[PDB]
Amino acid sequence: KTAHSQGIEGKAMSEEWARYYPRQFDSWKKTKESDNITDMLKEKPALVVAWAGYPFSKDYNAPRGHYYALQDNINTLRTGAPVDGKTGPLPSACWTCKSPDVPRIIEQDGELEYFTGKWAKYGDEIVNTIGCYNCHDDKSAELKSKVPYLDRGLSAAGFKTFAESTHQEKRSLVCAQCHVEYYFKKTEWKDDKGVDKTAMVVTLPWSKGISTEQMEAYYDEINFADWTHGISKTPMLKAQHPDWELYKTGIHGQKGVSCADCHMPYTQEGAVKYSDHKVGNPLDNMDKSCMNCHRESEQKLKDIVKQKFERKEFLQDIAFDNIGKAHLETGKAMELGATDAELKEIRTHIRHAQWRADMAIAGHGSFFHAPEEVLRLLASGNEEAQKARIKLVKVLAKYGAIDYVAPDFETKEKAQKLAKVDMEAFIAEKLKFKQTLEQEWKKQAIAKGRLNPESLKGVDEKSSYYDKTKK
Amino acid sequence: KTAHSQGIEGKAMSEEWARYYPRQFDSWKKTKESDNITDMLKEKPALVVAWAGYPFSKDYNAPRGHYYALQDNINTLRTGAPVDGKTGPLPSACWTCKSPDVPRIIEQDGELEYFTGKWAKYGDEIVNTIGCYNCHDDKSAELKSKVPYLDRGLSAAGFKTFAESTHQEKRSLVCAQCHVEYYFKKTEWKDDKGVDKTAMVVTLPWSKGISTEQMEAYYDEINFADWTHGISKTPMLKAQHPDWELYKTGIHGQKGVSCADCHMPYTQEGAVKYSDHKVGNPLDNMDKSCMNCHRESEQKLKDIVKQKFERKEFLQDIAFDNIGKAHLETGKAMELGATDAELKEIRTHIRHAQWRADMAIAGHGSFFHAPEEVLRLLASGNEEAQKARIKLVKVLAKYGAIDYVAPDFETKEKAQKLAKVDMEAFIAEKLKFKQTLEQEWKKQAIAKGRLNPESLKGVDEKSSYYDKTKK
Ligand code: HEM
Ligand code: HEM
Ligand code: HEM
Ligand code: HEM
Ligand code: HEM
Ligand code: HEM
Ligand code: HEM
Ligand code: HEM
Ligand code: HEM
Ligand code: HEM
Ligand SMILES: O=S([O-])[O-]
Ligand SMILES: O=S([O-])[O-]
Ligand SMILES: [Ca+2]
Ligand SMILES: [Ca+2]
Ligand SMILES: [Y+2]
Ligand SMILES: [Y+2]
Ligand SMILES: [Y+2]
Ligand SMILES: [Y+2]
Ligand SMILES: [Y+2]
Repeated sequence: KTAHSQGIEGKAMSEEWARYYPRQFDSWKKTKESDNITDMLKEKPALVVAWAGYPFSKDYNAPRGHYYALQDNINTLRTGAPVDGKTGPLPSACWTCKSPDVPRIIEQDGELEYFTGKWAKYGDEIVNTIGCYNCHDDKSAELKSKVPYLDRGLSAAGFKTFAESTHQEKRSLVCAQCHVEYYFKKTEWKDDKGVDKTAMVVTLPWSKGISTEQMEAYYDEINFADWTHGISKTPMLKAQHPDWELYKTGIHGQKGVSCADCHMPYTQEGAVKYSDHKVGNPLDNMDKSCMNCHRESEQKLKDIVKQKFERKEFLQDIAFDNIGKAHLETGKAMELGATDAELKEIRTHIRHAQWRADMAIAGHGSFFHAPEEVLRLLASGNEEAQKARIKLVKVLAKYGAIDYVAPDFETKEKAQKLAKVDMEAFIAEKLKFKQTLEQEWKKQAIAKGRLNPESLKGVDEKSSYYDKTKK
Repeated sequence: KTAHSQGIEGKAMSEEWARYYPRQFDSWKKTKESDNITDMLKEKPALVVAWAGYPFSKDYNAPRGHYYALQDNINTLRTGAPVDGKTGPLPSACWTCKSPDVPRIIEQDGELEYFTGKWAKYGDEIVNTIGCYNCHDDKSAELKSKVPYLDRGLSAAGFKTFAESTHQEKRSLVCAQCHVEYYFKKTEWKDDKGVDKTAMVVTLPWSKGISTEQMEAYYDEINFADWTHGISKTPMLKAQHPDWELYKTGIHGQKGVSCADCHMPYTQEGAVKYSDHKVGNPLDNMDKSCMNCHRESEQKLKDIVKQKFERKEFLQDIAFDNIGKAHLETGKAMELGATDAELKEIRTHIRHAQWRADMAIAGHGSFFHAPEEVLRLLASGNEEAQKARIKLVKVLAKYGAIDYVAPDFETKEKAQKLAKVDMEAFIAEKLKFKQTLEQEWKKQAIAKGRLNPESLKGVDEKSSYYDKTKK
């Protein structure tokens, strides 16, 4: 039993847990150190063509420290510029994996109500970032999954629920509350007062299993599309950080090595063992993260990972180049008057190509977590994309355009022009929101006592569209 | 110093070494146990289209035990049906990696003379299979490379020579005398008696380095082709078992684990350590071959290898399907009258596609030795093949044939018809050779005392074209 056996008042605010766990609080806060913004649309402008007609063609950066998750949610152009709790492009579900205020609100209002409405609905309530309460019971301090969709997905794919799993299983599943692929399943429901509502509910596409191909069958069976492509009008699927599913999968996952083993390694101090809560890049910390199970140099091992990264880049760039070309060639065929029936098989190829390639690259550690599956997926994706292009040559031929050359998209600017993204307009609208409604959120939350301004230190210094310089 | 410090009379005949090393002799002979013939043209008839116009479109089986190497050389349809020492399709170099009689003849007649003439030249001389004298000095019993091309290649690629290497390096290099990619470099020379000769000399394509792409540049720079494709008339490159180069490469090679560690593991008996000379499949022997360095089950580890194999199959089948189609589409474009200039870029793509995919699959353990490089290569190959096909669609369009569908090649029979291989004729001609000149070889060698008929026990019971049933 703990020094807080009856619970913690203000549990959602990680700082409340500091009185019991100063060591874990101090390392947890250090993810403030991972403050770099890598604009992935800038590195990989092919992704803009890929995501044409979708919010990720606006703004898409690489992950940084958990210290930034809530602010990044607010900052991304993907969440747009709500003017109140009923406006803005995105639903309430976008909060789900960013805040210990999520379980707080779910446990107070119910899952369906939580998943009902606009992201802006909870702006002055969902104010704390990735916190102790996302992973830990506030009485026992035991690892807990705080989100019901995870057990739902687990069961569906035949795994044990969180409660049913081993401790070593749990040390990965806590991560898997967030670090998995999801879709929003539009859900009709009735409240306590009898009103008709519609919830958009986080759903793990795991009921045929956790492989890319099994999820592909899942989505195909239900004829699901995340968006209709802005250039090719293909019914598209978006992969988002299938980190756990692919880790599963890979030799370390197979061997039973948990996420926490590399990302939260132990420091022994006599009778007391302590987990590093500074979740970051394990290569920054190889003695503790790797060298319990690996003999031989840090350096050789860092070089082996670099080599994996470069193999992944190689196949990634190929796949997304042919994916991009295929979308563009398809838009061209459309302009020339080619029919839906004439393009249906092409579009199915593009949908599958991109599903597989996105599933490979959407988890930023997968190139390491499951290198062979990653390469196999990117190679499989590219093959679908190439089959699309061979068929496209013929369709273009049929309409007099066999010599058509898809435009280039080697810069983010050129790519966003093709995708018809008025980023400037979006940034302007965004800043206005940050300057007005965002500050009203943070002011109100601080007044209500839901937010401690200590947690805002350097959290809002950078985004893909500004950089004050300091974070 | 050894019990044979002055050398061994009849060193080429491994049985001569038995008086000193009964334990190693007994396990060495046990590779007679690996007697299965897997006709790879039957499993993978796409390889017939790939090798159209080349001997491997006749006969190509998977490796079996070293006990069979010399007889398989004699049996393969690739060596055809010489009627004497000046006939038959293939040169003397085909003996090089099959027999301890090779170093014997090189050391007696010189490298250039050895490499001068037809394979049939040495039929009654090269009569012992893979023997102690291929790897061991007959005075010290120390590991030795017996072939000068290996050090030549080693130096060229910047590695230490055999003599310069560590013992653990040597325990892989002994294998690398044979288990590497090679080409025959036509070489003009003058003998002792002043006559003009031409040697076809085994050359490691390693002077730009040992990567697939480095060898590709090697061959491109010299405008080298192994054959001109029988269907597409592409200048082709043949990969042959780049086992060492790819192992190099892979995590085990990187970590310094030698071929001998898995393939020739140790048995400790007090003061005495003994290497298993039965070179075979290490999964048959996992306690000794794997479980010194791996904790956890044999079974999980066997399952992990199976999974690698199936990923390799998946990308292999894709690549060789598009390679096959590309050759066929190219032959079709030729029939319609397309020009060399119109096909040059296509052909370059096909040459590179197949070079890379063949380099991936030509070493039968590479899917395990270097799984990530294997997948990356097959994915790279397929991409070249797909680029070829997109360009081909246009060339076919230009000649009225945009709707052309390449024939299928899903059986060896169908594939050999397309490749114009009269296998029946070849088999008939072969049997005649085995029934006459082959038996004269073996009779004469046994008379001269170069061959002990004990070594022929069950060695000639099977091939791709007969099976007496017993081996
Ligand atoms: C111990 C289990 C977890 C592991 C191993 C893990 C791993 C990581 C890593 C390595 C990063 C990037 C950090 C960096 O750039 O150095 C990251 C970022 C992120 N993680 Fe986790 N994580 C875990 C738990 C969670 C949970 C439970 C959630 C959801 C509540 C979550 C949501 C996020 C988000 C939203 C980001 C991006 C943050 C940003 O860019 O601002 N993670 N995680
Ligand atoms: C559409 C609603 C959502 C929005 C607008 C949103 C926003 C973001 C942003 C801005 C990032 C930082 C990197 C980037 O710029 O992309 C991020 C990363 C992340 N998000 Fe979300 N999020 C949404 C839904 C979700 C959900 C439902 C989950 C969990 C089931 C989740 C989990 C994560 C995780 C684990 C990362 C870090 C790993 C990575 O980025 O690859 N997010 N999200
Ligand atoms: C400041 C907030 C946090 C506090 C006060 C806290 C507290 C603790 C404590 C007391 C332990 C046990 C001792 C130890 O291993 O150090 C622990 C371990 C652990 N925590 Fe946290 N934690 C926090 C944040 C988080 C979050 C957000 C996650 C999930 C993403 C998480 C996941 C884990 C994991 C996986 C272990 C390993 C436990 C084991 O080995 O069984 N922690 N934490
Ligand atoms: C399912 C459990 C795991 C999760 C959720 C997880 C999460 C992640 C994330 C989000 C990243 C991207 C970091 C970034 O670029 O922002 C990453 C990378 C990485 N992870 Fe994991 N990881 C898990 C398991 C593991 C394990 C078991 C290991 C070691 C065996 C490991 C080691 C690494 C390494 C070496 C990288 C690349 C370095 C980096 O980019 O940070 N991870 N992981
Ligand atoms: C970020 C730190 C780590 C790095 C960079 C790393 C690196 C590697 C690499 C490159 C492999 C080869 C597998 C492949 O091709 O993907 C491997 C295998 C393996 N690693 Fe890790 N690893 C790390 C952490 C760990 C930890 C914490 C454990 C133990 C709990 C572990 C145990 C293993 C095991 C058991 C294998 C399978 C090979 C074997 O049986 O020894 N690793 N690791
Ligand atoms: C210790 C170093 C070596 C290793 C690890 C090795 C490995 C192997 C393996 C695993 C096989 C297939 C056996 C089976 O089917 O179970 C094989 C076959 C073969 N090896 Fe080696 N080998 C080595 C040395 C050599 C040498 C020095 C030569 C050349 C003189 C050679 C030439 C061959 C040939 C020609 C075959 C195919 C034989 C046939 O199908 O009849 N190997 N080797
Ligand atoms: C063109 C001349 C040659 C011929 C006719 C020939 C014949 C054969 C045959 C019949 C096999 C058994 C498997 C099969 O049916 O393909 C084989 C395998 C093998 N040969 Fe050759 N050989 C030649 C040149 C070479 C050379 C020069 C080397 C060494 C530098 C070599 C090394 C090997 C090795 C290591 C294998 C077993 C590995 C594998 O087959 O993938 N061979 N060869
Ligand atoms: C019947 C013929 C052979 C005999 C009598 C023989 C003899 C021996 C002896 C006495 C040893 C040292 C003790 C031991 O480790 O068992 C040895 C080891 C070894 N032999 Fe052989 N050998 C034969 C065939 C071969 C062949 C054809 C190869 C090459 C393909 C080969 C490669 C090796 C290797 C790699 C070792 C390991 C030595 C070490 O660990 O340093 N042997 N052999
Ligand atoms: C360059 C050194 C090596 C050579 C020349 C070599 C040779 C080969 C050959 C020719 C095969 C194909 C067997 C067949 O299907 O006929 C093979 C497969 C295999 N080798 Fe190696 N090998 C080497 C290194 C290693 C090492 C270091 C390991 C273990 C770490 C290993 C383990 C295996 C395994 C598990 C297979 C697949 C099982 C099989 O098909 O026999 N090899 N090797
Ligand atoms: C045929 C028997 C063996 C099998 C089936 C096997 C299997 C594996 C596998 C699957 C990996 C993961 C790397 C990958 O993805 O390719 C690995 C890594 C590794 N193996 Fe092996 N292996 C064998 C023999 C050996 C031996 C004899 C040694 C030691 C001399 C060894 C030492 C290692 C090392 C050092 C790693 C790197 C991961 C680590 O650092 O632990 N293996 N092995
Ligand atoms: O948008 S979040 O799922 O990465
Ligand atoms: O023909 S031999 O090089 O496998
Ligand atoms: Ca999704
Ligand atoms: Ca070659
Ligand atoms: Y308190
Ligand atoms: Y990062
Ligand atoms: Y004797
Ligand atoms: Y075999
Ligand atoms: Y691997």
